[PDB]
Amino acid sequence: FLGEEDIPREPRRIVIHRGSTGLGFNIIGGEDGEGIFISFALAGGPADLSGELRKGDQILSVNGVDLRNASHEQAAIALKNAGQTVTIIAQYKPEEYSRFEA
Repeated sequence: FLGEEDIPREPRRIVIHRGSTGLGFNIIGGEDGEGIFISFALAGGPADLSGELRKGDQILSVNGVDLRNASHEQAAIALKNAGQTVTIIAQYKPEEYSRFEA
């Protein structure tokens, strides 16, 4: 899509239960959707058990709509109206999320 570089872990859509009950997981971002990524997983949640998503992973798109430039709250809007299932793309990005945790 762009070129050849580090980070072999390619993006993949993870299956999650009805977003309505997707509270187990959290979302963190900045302004003007500078970069929204997964915050942390809560054990017992639907996305935690059904999905293998964890802290550090980056979100590219949800249920279709891309959240690459979606604000912090803007992302929640997509998850809220997720429905029965929301396809979220995950990709190894410890440095990207590391920006938040300092």
